[PDB]
Amino acid sequence: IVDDAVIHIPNNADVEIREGVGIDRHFGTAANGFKYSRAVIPKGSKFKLPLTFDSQDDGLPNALIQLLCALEAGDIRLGAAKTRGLGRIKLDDLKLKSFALDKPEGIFSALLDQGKKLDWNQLKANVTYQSPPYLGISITWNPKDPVMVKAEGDGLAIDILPLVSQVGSDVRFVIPGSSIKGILRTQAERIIRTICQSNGSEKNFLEQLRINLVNELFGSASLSQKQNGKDIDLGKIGALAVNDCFSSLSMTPDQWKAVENATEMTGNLQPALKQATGYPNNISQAYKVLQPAMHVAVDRWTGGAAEGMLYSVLEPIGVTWEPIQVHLDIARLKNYYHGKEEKLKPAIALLLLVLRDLANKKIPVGYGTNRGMGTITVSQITLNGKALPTELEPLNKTMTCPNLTDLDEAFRQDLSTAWKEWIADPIDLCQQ
Amino acid sequence: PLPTNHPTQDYARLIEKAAWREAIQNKALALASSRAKREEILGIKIMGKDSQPTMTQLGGFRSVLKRLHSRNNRDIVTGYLTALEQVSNRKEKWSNTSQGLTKIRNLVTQENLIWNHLDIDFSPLTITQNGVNQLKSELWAEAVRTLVDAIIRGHKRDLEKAQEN
RNA sequence: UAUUGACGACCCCGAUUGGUUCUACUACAAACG
RNA sequence: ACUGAAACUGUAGUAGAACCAAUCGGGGUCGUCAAUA
Repeated sequence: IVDDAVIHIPNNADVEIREGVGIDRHFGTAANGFKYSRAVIPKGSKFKLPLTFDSQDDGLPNALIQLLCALEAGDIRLGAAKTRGLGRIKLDDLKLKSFALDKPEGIFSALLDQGKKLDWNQLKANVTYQSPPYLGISITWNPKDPVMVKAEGDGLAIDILPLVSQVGSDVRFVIPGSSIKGILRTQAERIIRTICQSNGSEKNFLEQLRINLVNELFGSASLSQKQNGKDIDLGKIGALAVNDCFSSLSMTPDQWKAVENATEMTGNLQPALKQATGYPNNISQAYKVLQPAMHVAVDRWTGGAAEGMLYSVLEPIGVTWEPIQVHLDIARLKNYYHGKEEKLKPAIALLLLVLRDLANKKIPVGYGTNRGMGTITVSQITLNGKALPTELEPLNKTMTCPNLTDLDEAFRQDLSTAWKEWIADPIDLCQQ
Repeated sequence: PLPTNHPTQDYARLIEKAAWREAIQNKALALASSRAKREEILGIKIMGKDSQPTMTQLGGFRSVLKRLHSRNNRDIVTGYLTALEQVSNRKEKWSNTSQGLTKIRNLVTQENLIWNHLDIDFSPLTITQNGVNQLKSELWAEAVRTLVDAIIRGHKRDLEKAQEN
C-alpha cells in the first residue's frame, strides 16, 4: 500500500517556476512556440515514505529490501523531467514496524502498541544492493568567461540577472540540467549531422531533434505511429540524464532579494552585492564574484549610443560551481538495443566525442554565449560506472586531458572501430 | 450558509476556493475572448498588424506580475510601472494604448477592481459565512494574475489573426 | 547689410518565442457452455 | 394469512516522453542653442 504523501517545502519556500525553451538547431535561437514553464518543488523538500506491506510469507522479500536500499541510495526517480534535471529523491530515517496480524498478540499490537521495531541495519547487512548497470559522468568545470542562465525577467538595477534556486534554506546559482542537456544534445546532434552531412534547416524543431543515437541517449518524444498495421511508440526516455548544477556560492533568500530589488547600480545595489557575495566591506572583492556590466549598442552613423539600447548584466565572473553530474542508464540503453551490448559502443563513442568538445571549450553554456559569456574550462572528467559490461569497463577512468587520451588507446580504438562501422551505415541502432 | 464556528467550515472553505478559482479562470477566458474587453481592462489593443504596446512590452509587465503573490507584492508591480513611466522612451512605448499604464496601476492597487472586471456572482460559489470577503482577500492576487494572463494570451492570438496574413 | 554671445550633456533597456507533439482509458469481475 | 438472508464497484496502471530562457547590442561620444539689429 502506497499512500498519498504531502510535500513539506523547507521553511515555507514557495514553488519555483522554471523556464524552458527549445532552441532551433538551424538558427541557434528559441524555436517558435517552444517556450514553456514548469512549476517545480524546490530541493531539500521532504515527504513521507508511506508504505505498508502485508506479508503472507515469513520475513520480508528480498526484492523489497533491495527497493529500500535503492531509496537510501537515491536511485529511484519520481515525477516528470527525470532526464532533464528533476526527480531525484533520497530516503532517510527508514523505520520498519512489524505487526504479527496472524496472532493475538500482534493483532492487539496493531490496535494498541504501534508494533515491533526492526533494525534496518540487520536486513541491510543480510543483503548486497544490486545497483543496476549505469555510467556516471562527473565534470569539474570553472567558468572561463562568466557563466549564467538568465533569470526569468528583467531586474531594476540590473537588466540581466543570474537564475537562482532554493537549495534547502538558501538560494544558489543554478544551471538547470535542462540547459546542460540541451547543449550536450545540440553538440551530439551536430556531430551526427556533420558526419552524415545532414541539414537541419528545412525541418521543424520536433523533426530537427529526431536523429539517430541521440533518440536513445537523449530521448525522443512519445509519438505513436502506425508502421504497417503494427502501432509503435517512437518515444523513449533518455538514457542520458543531467542534474541541475549549483554554485559553491549561496545566499540567504533575502540577500538575493536585496539584489533583485536593488534600483540603482551605484546606489543600493552595491550593498546588496557586497552582502550577497559575502564581502560586505570590499566592493572590489565583491565585484570579483558578481560584477555588474554595462553594455551599449553604438549607432553606426553617429557613434555615441543608440536611443534606448543601454543594458546591464550581473556577470557572475567569479562564482564557483559544483561538478556537473550526468547519468547514463546503461541498463536503459541495453534494453533499447534489445540486450546487445555490442550496440552500446557507438552511443558511448558519441558521448565521449561530446565530452571531448565540452572539454575543448566547443560547448558554451547558458546565456549570452556569443556575447561575452558562457565559456567553461573543464579540468577533470570522472567516468565512474557500476556493473558495466566487461568491454565498457575501461570507461572507469578519471580523465584530465581534454582529448580523452587518459582512456586506454586500445579501448579508444575499439570504440573508434565500432563508431566507424556505424558511420559507414548509420542504421537506427535500436531497430532489430 | 454555514455558521462561522461550524466544524465543517474548514472543509467547506476548501470547496469554496476550488469553486472560486475555477470560476475566475473560466471568466478570465471569456473576458479575454473579446478585444473590447481586453482594451477596457488593460488598454491593450490591435492597430492592424501592430499590437499596442508590442508583445515585448506586455511580456515585461507579465513577467513582473508573476511576482504578485500577495497584496504585499503590489509594490513590486508599482515599482516596475514607475520605472517604466520615469523613462520617456518606455512610456512612449505605451502611448496609443487606451491609458494602459494607469489601467495597470489601478488593477494592481485597487483591490475591488479585479472583482469589478471579473464581475463573477460568487453567491452560488460560497457557503461559508464571510466567505466572499475572505476569499476576495485571499484570491485577489491570483485573480489579477489569472485575468492578465488570459487577456495577454487572447490578445496575442487575436494579433496572430491580424498579423499572420 | 550680418550681426548678438557661450554654454550644455544624452542614452537607462529595445525586439521576439510564451507552449509544441504523443498517450485520452486499458484489461477484467456480470457477457460466452 | 407476514419485509428473505448475505455480498466493499472493486482489482492492475509513475501525468509522463521530447524541448538550451535563448538570439542581437564597443559604456559610448561634439556643436549646438536662442533671434534679431
